[PDB]
Amino acid sequence: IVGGYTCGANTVPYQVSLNSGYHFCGGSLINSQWVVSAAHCYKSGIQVRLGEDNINVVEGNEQFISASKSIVHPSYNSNTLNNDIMLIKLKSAASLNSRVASISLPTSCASAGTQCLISGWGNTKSSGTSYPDVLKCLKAPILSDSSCKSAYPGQITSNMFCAGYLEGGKDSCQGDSGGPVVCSGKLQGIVSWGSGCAQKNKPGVYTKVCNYVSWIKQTIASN
Ligand SMILES: [Ca+2]
Repeated sequence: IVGGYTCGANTVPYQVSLNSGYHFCGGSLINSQWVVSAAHCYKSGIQVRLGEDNINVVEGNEQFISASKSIVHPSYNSNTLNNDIMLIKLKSAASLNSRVASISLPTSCASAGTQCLISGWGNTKSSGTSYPDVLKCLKAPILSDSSCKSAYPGQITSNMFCAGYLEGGKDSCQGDSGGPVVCSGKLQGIVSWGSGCAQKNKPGVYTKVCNYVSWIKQTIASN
């Protein structure tokens, strides 16, 4: 996250870290046994880390649970990033409380102008690299589809939205991928892609979760 603030320990209780020996992506806990992330975060051998603030220090609220199954969306296209969404089933159910909690799926899509919370452990610089150990947060609005398509001609599908600031300076970045965009207490987006981070006229692009609720519910019900 570039241009954000330190969230505070366990203030984003649905935020997960995906770990394969090191943090490589975020995700969101949607019930006691399932995490949603980006398809471009797929790899084998994922451990899901819940209850994290500092990802390099054991602070006492962590739960580390291995993945038993990963399901990339059937229509994911790695070249265009269309349908950039993946479900991960945990080997055992997480223990839910105030510091580890699920986030609700949306019943309707959010409109442009809605303010959302984006969070992650990704790079905090737009030029150069500095990775934080504690969770960073950013409040950002959903942008109109016309502004999003004007920023990224020929690249925005109906399964994507832009959020952030056309003036630059505040954005998600490398290592935030797969993490949550939460608006009015519902998961509306997944950190997906962008051209660089926090550049002028290049806001972040996010997977539009409301288009996937039927697929998520049907998949969880049968796996
Ligand atoms: Ca920790």
